[PDB]
Amino acid sequence: MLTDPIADMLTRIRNATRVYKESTDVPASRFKEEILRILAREGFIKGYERVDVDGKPYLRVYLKYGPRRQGPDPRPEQVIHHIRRISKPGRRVYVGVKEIPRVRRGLGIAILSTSKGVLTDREARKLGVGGELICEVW
Amino acid sequence: GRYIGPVCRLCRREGVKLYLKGERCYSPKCAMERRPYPPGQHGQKRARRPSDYAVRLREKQKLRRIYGISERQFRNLFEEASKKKGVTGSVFLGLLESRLDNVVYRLGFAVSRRQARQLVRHGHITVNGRRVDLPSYRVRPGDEIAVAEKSRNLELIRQNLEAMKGRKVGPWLSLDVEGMKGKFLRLPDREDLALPVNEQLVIEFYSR
Amino acid sequence: PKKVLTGVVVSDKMQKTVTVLVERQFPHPLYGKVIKRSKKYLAHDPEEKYKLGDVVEIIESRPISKRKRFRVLRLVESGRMDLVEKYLIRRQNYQSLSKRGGKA
Amino acid sequence: RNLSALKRHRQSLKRRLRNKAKKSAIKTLSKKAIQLAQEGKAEEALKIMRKAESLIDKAAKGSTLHKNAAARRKSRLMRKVRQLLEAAGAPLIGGGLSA
Amino acid sequence: PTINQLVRKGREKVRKKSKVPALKGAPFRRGVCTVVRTVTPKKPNSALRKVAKVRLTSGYEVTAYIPGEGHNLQEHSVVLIRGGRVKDLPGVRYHIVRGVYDAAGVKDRKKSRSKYGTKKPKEA
Amino acid sequence: MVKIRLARFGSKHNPHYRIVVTDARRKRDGKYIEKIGYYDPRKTTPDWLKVDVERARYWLSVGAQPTDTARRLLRQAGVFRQE
RNA sequence: GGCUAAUCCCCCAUGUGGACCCGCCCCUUGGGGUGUGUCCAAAGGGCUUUGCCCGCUUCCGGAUGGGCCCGCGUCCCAUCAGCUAGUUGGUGGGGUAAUGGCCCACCAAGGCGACGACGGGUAGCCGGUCUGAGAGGAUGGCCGGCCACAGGGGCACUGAGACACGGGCCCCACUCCUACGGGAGGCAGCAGUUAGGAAUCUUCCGCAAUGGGCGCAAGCCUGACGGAGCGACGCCGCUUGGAGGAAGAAGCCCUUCGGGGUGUAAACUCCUGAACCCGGGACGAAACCCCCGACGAGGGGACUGACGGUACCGGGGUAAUAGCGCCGGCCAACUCCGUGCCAGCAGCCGCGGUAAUACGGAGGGCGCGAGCGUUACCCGGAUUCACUGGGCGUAAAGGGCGUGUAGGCGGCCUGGGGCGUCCCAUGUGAAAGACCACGGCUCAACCGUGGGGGAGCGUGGGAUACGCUCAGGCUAGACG
RNA sequence: GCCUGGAAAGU
RNA sequence: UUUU
Ligand SMILES: [Mg+2]
Ligand SMILES: [Mg+2]
Ligand SMILES: [Mg+2]
Ligand SMILES: [Mg+2]
Ligand SMILES: [Mg+2]
Ligand SMILES: [Mg+2]
Ligand SMILES: [Mg+2]
Ligand SMILES: [Mg+2]
Ligand SMILES: [Mg+2]
Ligand SMILES: [Mg+2]
Ligand SMILES: [Mg+2]
Ligand SMILES: [Mg+2]
Ligand SMILES: [Mg+2]
Ligand SMILES: [Mg+2]
Ligand SMILES: [Mg+2]
Ligand SMILES: [Mg+2]
Ligand SMILES: [Mg+2]
Ligand SMILES: [Mg+2]
Ligand SMILES: [Mg+2]
Ligand SMILES: [Mg+2]
Ligand SMILES: [Mg+2]
Ligand SMILES: [Mg+2]
Ligand SMILES: [Mg+2]
Ligand SMILES: [Mg+2]
Ligand SMILES: [Mg+2]
Ligand SMILES: [Mg+2]
Ligand SMILES: [Mg+2]
Ligand SMILES: [Mg+2]
Ligand SMILES: [Mg+2]
Ligand SMILES: [Mg+2]
Ligand SMILES: [Mg+2]
Ligand SMILES: [Mg+2]
Ligand SMILES: [Mg+2]
Ligand SMILES: [Mg+2]
Ligand SMILES: [Mg+2]
Ligand SMILES: [Mg+2]
Ligand SMILES: [Mg+2]
Ligand SMILES: [Mg+2]
Ligand SMILES: [Mg+2]
Ligand SMILES: [Mg+2]
Ligand SMILES: [Mg+2]
Ligand SMILES: [Mg+2]
Ligand SMILES: [Mg+2]
Ligand SMILES: [Mg+2]
Ligand SMILES: [Mg+2]
Ligand SMILES: [Zn+2]
Repeated sequence: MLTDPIADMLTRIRNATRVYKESTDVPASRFKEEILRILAREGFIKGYERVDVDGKPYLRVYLKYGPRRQGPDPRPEQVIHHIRRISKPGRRVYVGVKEIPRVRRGLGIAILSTSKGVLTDREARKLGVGGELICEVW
Repeated sequence: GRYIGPVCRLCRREGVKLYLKGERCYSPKCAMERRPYPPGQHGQKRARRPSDYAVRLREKQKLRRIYGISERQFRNLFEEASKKKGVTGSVFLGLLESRLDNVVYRLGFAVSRRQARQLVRHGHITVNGRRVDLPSYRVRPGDEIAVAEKSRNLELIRQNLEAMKGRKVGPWLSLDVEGMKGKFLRLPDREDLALPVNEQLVIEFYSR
Repeated sequence: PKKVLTGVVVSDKMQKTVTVLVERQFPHPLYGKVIKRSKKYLAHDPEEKYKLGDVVEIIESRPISKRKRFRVLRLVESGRMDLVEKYLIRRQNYQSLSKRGGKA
Repeated sequence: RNLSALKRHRQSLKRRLRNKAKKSAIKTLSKKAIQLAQEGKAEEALKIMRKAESLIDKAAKGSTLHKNAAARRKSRLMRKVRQLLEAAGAPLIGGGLSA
Repeated sequence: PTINQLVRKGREKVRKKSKVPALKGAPFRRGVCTVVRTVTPKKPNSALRKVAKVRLTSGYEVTAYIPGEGHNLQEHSVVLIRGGRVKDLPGVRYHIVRGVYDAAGVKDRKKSRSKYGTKKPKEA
Repeated sequence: MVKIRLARFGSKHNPHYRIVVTDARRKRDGKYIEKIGYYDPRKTTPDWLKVDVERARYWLSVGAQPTDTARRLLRQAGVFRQE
């Protein structure tokens, strides 16, 4: 069974990005969508859309990269470097606004799901309401 | 009893000038003036590339070896600076300068720091009026540092304070050579001093 | 104010009393994971009213006996073994795991 | 040695006795009060239940029985009296009870 | 380990074993002597070191080592243990305090003096 | 019987009390109910005796007898003056 | 055996009131009100004695202190896995201030345990304290809170309160008196002794201050406390001198026998002047009391300091303690001689068998300084028990394999509940400590004043994304 | 004493 | 044989 989808989705991404793929499907789930939504907004991905495969709902996720470098290994820089799951099943992690983290001394983001909704840290800090950390990303 | 002994020598061990004797350490005799090689037999022989530590240690001494203070006292001051606001390394200096014994020298009532220190344990100095015989005393900003209305008429003092006539004094300081008066204006900010030292090492030295 | 707990009625034998299993739940002090954990309270039921396997509210109360400081506030939900079962079985798991072993 | 305030002990026993006294009195009566109701002698049972009552409150006055201790005694007694007195009878002199 | 496992067993701490059962843990232990044998070094060392067997106050019979050039330790003298291993002689984990009781500190010792307990020589 | 007394807090040859409300049976410097002032026997500072009264008046309003010294200071701040 | 007073004990009265039984009403475990019945009070003393004072009696309430109960939290071993008969619950009863197998008679056959019962080990708990970047680890000494003990054990009396450190009774162990029958004891109060040990102080001064008991007060008691004394045991301040002074005495050391070193160090010149002496000399202490006003408010006056002839102020005034560790690398500081796997060093790696910067001595040099080294113990470094923050093909580490119990984990959609989770308000989180600012002692250590923070926990209200639960639905997992 | 770098043995 |  799919132990933890989210972990799974972030992984699917973590993976495809490394091989430098263009798109990358993922089993559809509101929440999963809600996450992506932020990724898109924060500018980590060329966005994404709903699709169908075998007849079941997936989420084409269009990946984003840098520009060809020079010299050895002309592989682009990953728009998305780091990107890990935090609160996994059997080890849920919860923070109260006062506890939300400084993802990458500023340059990163942290996706919290809150009673107000899924949202970036600063977003949270803004509405002032912590919740469940979901994934240091940067 | 802070050190006490072959001094114009530490000038030598540090390979630079600290001016411990005030005068003389100015004429053609501070030894560094022809004989800059440190003390001991192995003084003139070729030097060996020093260890990062080596340096660290040498620097702390140099600076602490100037104000002639105990590693103990010295340490507590730095530890105090660490604990405070502002570029710690600097602040340390501030505290260091506020040592009255220093100030009485900064205002040249005495030839050097040593001699200055003595004019204090002997009550010749004052702050806001009341007498004070504590070198370690820390002059606040706005205190007047004069001489003993009684002790004023001293050779050593007249001699020194007189030779201070028309002499320029530190910017964070000022004085009136007339009545032996003086005054602490502001904590000399890093730039104000010309200490031959990279105190940013004294910082490093106290870590390891 | 007087504490209040909820749980099922795992034991009935005692006359005028009921064992009330009360599952607590929380975050591990050091490792995080919310470990579930529990405790059995003997509620004082004066009319042998409540039956086995009924969720109830338990109220903190002035002593009825040694090992008995609670009265049954009210009935939350009626009937529902399973919970009792899980309980009865665990009591069974204990079987002989000492010289021979439990059973399965 | 000699810590002159041994007097307290000295005093202590002197009291112990005055106390022990008052109680024993209350008990023997209390018991008595019962056998009378127990059997059935109402007017008589009451009469004593009464003395008993007094004897008690009396004790309550000093550092003897004191407090609700007095009170318990009373209730516990006026209790059964009225009880065993239930198997016929009826407050013949309605001593201390009411109805 | 999984957290769940960590929750079930946690982490075993670590009982650090002593290395000087002078017992009572105290700084020093008083003793008396027995032997005053000599001992052969091990590994790549050769010599003869002043060793001593000692019946302690802690009801122990450990072997203590004697430092310094020469000594005066009898065979019924009250020495003082201070514990200190000795690479060369496996088995000797404690040193003596040359300078107390019947230790009569080393004689004619100029340098390291406080160690070897010897009062300061006068310069007439 | 609760009282209003003084509690030692200075150092050697250095005193400093606290005008405090406690229960007679406590140590002198032990746990009290409420601090309600402090007294400096040597007026080392331009201020050697604060007290407050709305409070003092309170404990007085209920038991809490005060040490004679307590009262002395305690009064010097007009805890009683009702002209 | 006899006499006798009282605020000692008792009976009768008055009953604001209050206690108890029965009934009733409001409340809701035994709270509040009410009716009949019953039951229950008291102490007197003083003077400025015809009114004031200290005091007594009964009831309601305030304040302070305390008992009992419950949720959560609190070390090691599973080479401790089953434990239990007052044991678990019931009814009646005893008992207490009061709930309760607290104790009893009877009836029931329960109660606890792997979420670790039971057994063994070890241990007062906490505020805090040391360490740490933090998370943590270690610790619980001084000071403050609670607990427990008073030669060992058991018991209760008297009291508002005790099962009572300087009260009582018995059994025990030990010491002393003993006319041998029977008795007297109990420093874990201050000080002091002896033993044990590596190790731990004066048979001190005083009640003046703070606090406490009794007393109307005067006052008495107060080894509590306030001070002194001995110990560098710790922390902080200070002295052993300042300025000058040869291209450089001597002695010691090294040498390419030119010289180089100790060294501006000394000698010596001049200045200041710790010690030590002489005079003055303290705050801490103004209340209780007394007089005026009424013994209130307010005012006046008097008495009273152990530390002390001390601190501090002025005068005079002498150049007047320096020691300890290390110098192969880690680690800052090198040369001669002695010695030859010896004597020895040593934290680790290691040095010594004839040129040793590692042994010992001297010169010199580094470090620190009335201190410096050593031993021991704790945290650190050590992501070396890894939650933050680790691993398991060959380095230590995958169970010989499966089946499956408990447990952990659990796909997509909608709605409800709101346990988890998050937000607001409020209560709590004593003082001291810690942190910041300011202030008092000449500085500091020390102290004072004020401020800010604080996890967790309770109450009220809210949010519903995620987790949980209930209810419906789906087919991509699984199964047929 | 001899030899070995120096030892142990051997001489 | 042992040791640099
Ligand atoms: Mg008496
Ligand atoms: Mg060797
Ligand atoms: Mg040595
Ligand atoms: Mg008679
Ligand atoms: Mg009476
Ligand atoms: Mg009457
Ligand atoms: Mg113990
Ligand atoms: Mg760490
Ligand atoms: Mg006992
Ligand atoms: Mg009493
Ligand atoms: Mg009693
Ligand atoms: Mg007791
Ligand atoms: Mg005693
Ligand atoms: Mg004693
Ligand atoms: Mg001894
Ligand atoms: Mg008094
Ligand atoms: Mg004292
Ligand atoms: Mg000089
Ligand atoms: Mg005064
Ligand atoms: Mg008096
Ligand atoms: Mg007056
Ligand atoms: Mg070096
Ligand atoms: Mg040699
Ligand atoms: Mg060495
Ligand atoms: Mg040497
Ligand atoms: Mg010192
Ligand atoms: Mg660690
Ligand atoms: Mg280890
Ligand atoms: Mg881990
Ligand atoms: Mg590893
Ligand atoms: Mg292997
Ligand atoms: Mg295998
Ligand atoms: Mg294997
Ligand atoms: Mg789910
Ligand atoms: Mg589940
Ligand atoms: Mg909730
Ligand atoms: Mg709070
Ligand atoms: Mg506090
Ligand atoms: Mg404070
Ligand atoms: Mg100040
Ligand atoms: Mg809702
Ligand atoms: Mg379903
Ligand atoms: Mg040989
Ligand atoms: Mg071989
Ligand atoms: Mg060898
Ligand atoms: Zn110089």
